Amino acid sequence: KVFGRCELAAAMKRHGLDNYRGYSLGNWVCAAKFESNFNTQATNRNTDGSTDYGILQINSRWWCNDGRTPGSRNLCNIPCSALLSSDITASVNCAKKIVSDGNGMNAWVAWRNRCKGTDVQAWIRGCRL
Ligand SMILES: CC(=O)N[C@@H]1[C@@H](O)[C@H](O[C@@H]2O[C@H](CO)[C@@H](O[C@@H]3O[C@H](CO)[C@@H](O)[C@H](O)[C@H]3NC(C)=O)[C@H](O)[C@H]2NC(C)=O)[C@@H](CO)O[C@H]1O
Ligand SMILES: [Cl-]
Ligand SMILES: [Cl-]
Ligand SMILES: [Cl-]
Ligand code: NA
Repeated sequence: KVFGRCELAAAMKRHGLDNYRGYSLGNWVCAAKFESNFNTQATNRNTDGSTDYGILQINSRWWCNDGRTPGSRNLCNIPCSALLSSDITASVNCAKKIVSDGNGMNAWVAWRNRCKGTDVQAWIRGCRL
């Protein structure tokens, strides 16, 4: 599923991400745009052999099991394929664990390079929330 901007903002708010660990909703929408272009089916391969999955590009080296990343962890205890669903519950629940692990949203490279320090509130302008 390819979400609309305000459609995704409303889904993330319903799942408890607005101000989760101090990160306003615009931060999460901005990260999703630049990680995946709002596409739940996005996948990308890393140099080390791991793969990033879903709307928030969660990495199989640490967070999910895809059966082909040897010596990796599965800290969210889920198959990586679950992160590609049109239902974002699994991606959101895992993201809550990631952002609590010490580095906040710096775990998302595109957030650090394209969202951090910008006016992220603009990503939710005009949305009925
Ligand atoms: C969205 C996504 O998958 N991002 C990936 C990053 O999570 C990943 O960064 C590394 O993540 C792990 C786990 O969060 C980091 O380990 C943690 O580091 C903190 C700070 O030192 C420490 O408090 C935690 O104890 C420690 N947890 C564990 C289980 O070890 C690790 O430091 C991160 N590494 C770097 C260079 O930032 C990166 C790198 O694999 O990939 C992203 O895609
Ligand atoms: Cl915001
Ligand atoms: Cl959903
Ligand atoms: Cl933080
Ligand atoms: Na893994």
